Amino acid sequence: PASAMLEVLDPEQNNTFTDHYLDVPYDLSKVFFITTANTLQTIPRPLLDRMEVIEIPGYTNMEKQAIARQY
Amino acid sequence: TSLGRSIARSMNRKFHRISLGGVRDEAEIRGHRRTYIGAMPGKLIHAMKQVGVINPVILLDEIDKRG
Ligand SMILES: Nc1ncnc2c1ncn2[C@@H]1O[C@H](COP(=O)(O)OP(=O)(O)O)[C@@H](O)[C@H]1O
Repeated sequence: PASAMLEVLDPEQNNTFTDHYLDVPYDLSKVFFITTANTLQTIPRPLLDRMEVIEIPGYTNMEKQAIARQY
Repeated sequence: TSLGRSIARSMNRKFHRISLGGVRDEAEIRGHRRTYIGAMPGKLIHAMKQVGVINPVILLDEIDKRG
């Protein structure tokens, strides 16, 4: 279901998109998803083309101590 | 791939990339038999559906990378 969620990622095709159960035009264009990914190799190439990648380094024990104490 | 849009705009013909390479079987290029449950046509004719004309341009990406 790649194009099934490309059609909802892009707000232009949702202007009059009708689901197979509701069959009435509806504008799902005001949503702007921000997503998190665990693995990127398995993500399709067109999907990886339209998103910008941001990488989280990790954590240290010194930071973890403060995280646990304060949060 | 940008050459695809350049050529299509020169021709003023509709362009639609089709994501291949990651496929594994034959029943997805051409729709599997209607008898098997959940019969759906092949991705190709899906792209043919997406366009409203009989002469679009289709790009077949990275073909050089069980059915
Ligand atoms: N000389 C050039 N003029 C215009 N765009 C260029 C040129 N060289 C590279 N590009 C850009 O390179 C990018 C390549 O993306 P794409 O065609 O999808 O790559 P690929 O064919 O490897 O999948 C496009 O954004 C294209 O416009």
